[PDB]
Amino acid sequence: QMIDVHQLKKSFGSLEVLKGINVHIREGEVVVVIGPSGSGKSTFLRCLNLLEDFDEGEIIIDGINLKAKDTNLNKVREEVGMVFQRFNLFPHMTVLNNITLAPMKVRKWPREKAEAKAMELLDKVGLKDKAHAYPDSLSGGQAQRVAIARALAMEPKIMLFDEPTSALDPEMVGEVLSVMKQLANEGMTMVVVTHEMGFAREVGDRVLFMDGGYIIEEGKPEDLFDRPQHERTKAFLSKVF
Amino acid sequence: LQMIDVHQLKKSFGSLEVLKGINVHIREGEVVVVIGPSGSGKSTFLRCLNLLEDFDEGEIIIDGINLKAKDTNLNKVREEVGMVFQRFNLFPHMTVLNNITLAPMKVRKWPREKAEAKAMELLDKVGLKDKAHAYPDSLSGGQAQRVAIARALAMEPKIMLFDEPTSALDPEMVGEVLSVMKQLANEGMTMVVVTHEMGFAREVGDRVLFMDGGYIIEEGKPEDLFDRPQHERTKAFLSKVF
Ligand SMILES: Nc1ncnc2c1ncn2[C@@H]1O[C@H](COP(=O)(O)OP(=O)(O)O)[C@@H](O)[C@H]1O
Ligand SMILES: Nc1ncnc2c1ncn2[C@@H]1O[C@H](COP(=O)(O)OP(=O)(O)O)[C@@H](O)[C@H]1O
Ligand SMILES: [Mg+2]
Ligand SMILES: [Mg+2]
Repeated sequence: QMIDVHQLKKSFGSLEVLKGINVHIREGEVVVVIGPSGSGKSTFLRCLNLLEDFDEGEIIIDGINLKAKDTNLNKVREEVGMVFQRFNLFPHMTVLNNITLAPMKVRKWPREKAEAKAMELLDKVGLKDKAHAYPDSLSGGQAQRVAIARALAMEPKIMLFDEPTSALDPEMVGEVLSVMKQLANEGMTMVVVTHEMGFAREVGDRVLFMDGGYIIEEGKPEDLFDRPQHERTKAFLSKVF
Repeated sequence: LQMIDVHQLKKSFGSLEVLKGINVHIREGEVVVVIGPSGSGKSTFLRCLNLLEDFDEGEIIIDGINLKAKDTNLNKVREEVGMVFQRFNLFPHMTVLNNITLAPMKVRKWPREKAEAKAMELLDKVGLKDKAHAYPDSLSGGQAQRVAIARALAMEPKIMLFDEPTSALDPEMVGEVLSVMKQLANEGMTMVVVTHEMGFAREVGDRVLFMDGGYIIEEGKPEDLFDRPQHERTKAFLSKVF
């Protein structure tokens, strides 16, 4: 009941990007999403984060129905964090200020409280000493960890990841995946669009393969990667792994 | 008149002096390149000019306005001073087009129709009008940085600050960005550019400032400072990838 989607459809003009998506993710589940570009993976995530609107079907995030009147969108918005492939940081402010901005403005937390918690989070990602540094001095691996710390600072119940390490140098991937695994080990509800097989196998509860606007196949990590049942899945897997 | 005026500017982070007192005067139309080793205060200096950070001593005046003058007119400076960073220039949670129109609409009350109109032209100006409806996660470094520029220009600023806009790009994409900056320069835009791309400096730089440890060690026209450096430290820094 954490994330419930029924026959979701979305189009950009006369190009149908999502052609009827069905997904039901319960609290604590870690769902990995794979598939070629153009399959609507990001669009799907963007819909769950209220960053994009959808045409048909419906979405229910932890009870609250997104297209129902009443509701209150901004409440859902804040219990769902998101980490993108790139960016995620204000280059004009310190690491610390990047993390406390939303908790102060949206949760009206006094600066001292927000910072004490930011420091804690920064410490848990191994970067407490980067607190007063600006984003430019950080490496790709540190920057993405700060970006996760920032999304976590709002204390969300759902964490969305859109290829968080695909743009990183191989050496930087690990430090980022580790934080994600800890987040997984700690029971967070996660949806992760990634092509990092290792991560999927270790903490992924289920893998959904998206292609051409549909979820072509599902399964436990090793079942889908090693025993793909659909022809399209096998073809795509052999182009990546 | 003089666009940027900086009398013995000093900055300290606690008991650690970053800018040991520097003097700079940039007039309307000037392209000043700032080079120097890391940890010399190049970035701190830019953040001061862009009200992003506070300075201890000296004074600063951006187009008449004295940055720390009582009955403030400094948020009209913010709209006149545009800046592009090395990384993190765009919001990934929104489209290209929406990144560019966010400030004009918000800060200057521009009507959605108007804002998106000039935005499309700017995108065209950087060779990316078809990316108007794309998301940042799909662009290349070169493109992303050309869009970041278009974004800052959306506010029609008087001054453009660039903090190593290509230092994080693959050699292949460095060119398209410098080219967009080359263009801004030809059009008479007042610019302060921190870079290590000496070719750009030579071709577009009116003046070059060599910073080292919080001080401006050497100044002068590009060709003179590049070919015939007068100071040892300037020679030493320029010897790294000669
Ligand atoms: N605003 C838009 N207008 C038109 N087409 C769009 C728009 N946004 C995205 N698209 C296109 O629709 C499809 C969306 O794909 P996407 O959600 O990015 O899936 P993926 O994350 O697997 O690449 C792609 O073809 C994308 O380029
Ligand atoms: N918040 C801070 N506290 C202490 N030192 C800082 C802080 N921010 C920057 N510095 C230091 O100021 C010095 C100059 O930084 P900077 O302006 O970024 O130089 P460059 O831009 O030439 O690398 C460096 O030693 C940098 O680490
Ligand atoms: Mg995508
Ligand atoms: Mg710097």
